[PDB]
Amino acid sequence: RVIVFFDLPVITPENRHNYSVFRKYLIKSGFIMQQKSVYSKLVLNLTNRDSIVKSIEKNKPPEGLVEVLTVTEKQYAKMEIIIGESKTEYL
Amino acid sequence: MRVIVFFDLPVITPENRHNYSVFRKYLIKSGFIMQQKSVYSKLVLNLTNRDSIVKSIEKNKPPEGLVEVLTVTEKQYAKMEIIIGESKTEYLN
Repeated sequence: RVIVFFDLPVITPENRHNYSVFRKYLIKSGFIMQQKSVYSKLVLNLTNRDSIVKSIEKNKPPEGLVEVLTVTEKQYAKMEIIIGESKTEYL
Repeated sequence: MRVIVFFDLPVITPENRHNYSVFRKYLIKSGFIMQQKSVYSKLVLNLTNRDSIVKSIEKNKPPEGLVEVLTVTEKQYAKMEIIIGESKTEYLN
């Protein structure tokens, strides 16, 4: 499991445009949102992983930081989830 | 090992922004290193301490937002790929 998390400027309209362009690129590459600015994708082997990361490099935004972490599916399923308004209640 | 905290907190209102700084401060106080605006990490030398860290984050959680806590090896953390934004048509020094 490949995790892409990024820290991009959001001050200007052009910053925000550039943010949306990079997000759409990730979506277009099969990445799913885990939370804001954090996306993940299962990969079958490390060749596929390296190729994903190379494509991120070629499509990176003009400013900001993008980091790529690779973990096992077990490590990912053991992630602790903490939600502020935690209760589940229907109307 | 390393504990990575990914947080997605609202910043729409003044209360949201205050609570954002409170949580970030709690992470600093706790010895987490900022990695990105919304991603902090801490070296863990003893797996016993991991469960203690998670319980503390749970007790100190902000009133709204998503906090996800991932445990990875030192090697996975050291080999993270760091990609720096750059224009496709940047001038070179």
